[PDB]
Amino acid sequence: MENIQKLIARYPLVEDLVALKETTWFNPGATSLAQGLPYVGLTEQDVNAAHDRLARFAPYLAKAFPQTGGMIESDVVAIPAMQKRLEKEYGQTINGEMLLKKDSHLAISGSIKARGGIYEVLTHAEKLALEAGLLTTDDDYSVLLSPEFKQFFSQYSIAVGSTGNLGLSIGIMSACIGFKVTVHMSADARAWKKAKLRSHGVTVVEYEDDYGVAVEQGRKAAQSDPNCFFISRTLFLGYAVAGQRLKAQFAQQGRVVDASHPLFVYLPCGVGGGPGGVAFGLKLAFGDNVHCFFAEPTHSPCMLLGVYTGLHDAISVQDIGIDNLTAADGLAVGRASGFVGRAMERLLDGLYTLDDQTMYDMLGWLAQEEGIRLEPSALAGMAGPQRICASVAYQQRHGFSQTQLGNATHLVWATGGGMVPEDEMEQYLAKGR
Repeated sequence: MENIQKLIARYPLVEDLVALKETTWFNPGATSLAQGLPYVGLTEQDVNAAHDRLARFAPYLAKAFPQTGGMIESDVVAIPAMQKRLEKEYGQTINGEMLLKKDSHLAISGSIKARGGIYEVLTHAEKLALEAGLLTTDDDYSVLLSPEFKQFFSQYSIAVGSTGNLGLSIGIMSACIGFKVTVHMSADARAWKKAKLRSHGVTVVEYEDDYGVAVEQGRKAAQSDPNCFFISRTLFLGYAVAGQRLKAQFAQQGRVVDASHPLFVYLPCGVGGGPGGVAFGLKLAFGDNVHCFFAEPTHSPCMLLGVYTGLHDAISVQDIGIDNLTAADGLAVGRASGFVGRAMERLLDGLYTLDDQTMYDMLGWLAQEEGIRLEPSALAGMAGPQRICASVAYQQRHGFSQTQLGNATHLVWATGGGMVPEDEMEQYLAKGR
């Protein structure tokens, strides 16, 4: 009911959220890694294992995916021309050097969801192989291409309930390993994603009606098959691998991260999984010199909402009357992961929102300034550098000096749009100049 005004009376910011008004929140409860670590319940070793699993799979991935040293990775690129365009358009200096992480151009799905999805399928494939007696961790994993492996994996099934890039990632990886795969999808999903899945031997089942009881009925249907696996800490750990990989990319480049060369990362957020896991890996890798922020659409501030109020999964955005409708489809998630909120709160410097116009304008501007063409969701991070540079409160609370700031790296994490078909790109570009 109108008891939304009670929440506002206790948490004033909740009122800007309702007004769909662009908001920035700096977390007073951000902490050092040492102080923050306990609440995640994953170590550096859990993360080191994930890398080692992926290394072991490298000779496999390289042969199975010609593009993919067998690593599914993305470029990080400097974007100085985009950087001046933002200063000219919005009038706030961006100190330091703005960069773009192009997870939008990752193999298989052209999405951050590749990281988590692929790691999840690969962990499960490896597990079944090990237990069957077909493989040890000392083997060259190119063996999983053999006729006997293919026949072995085809006796097992993977079922997933996603309509997004995650389903695309798991579908293709699962098919390539050689599982029977069924992605359960809503009729709402874009035609090219169902086509790519099917072009790769995946079974796509669509639901006009009650995508939710279809999905959860599939889960129960799959529970009475012991050979069906139905799709998280594994996903989380999959994203978390991005941390050391980006550190390995800066060392190559000669890019320093220090108390005097701080790094800021701006991460688009839907339910929390992707950006949570990426934040965690970054924290292990760089420590208290990486300052992480989540970005959400004004029409979908689920995590900001949950972290600001301290409620987490207690509250949806629909509860306070926000309609959860946005051009950033893959961030249009009305309730945040409780897990990530609690696990990651202390490790997030703040969270902010932007609206659909800001995403479209910046999308057009990026293309015009750097030739890089992305989707709206992927622009979420782009607004962050100026939120940070503008706030002297935040700067002073974290002890940032003007010269630390001038040696800053601002890293915008692009999350999708590499595999957007031409006619959809024209749609995005036709809303901002």
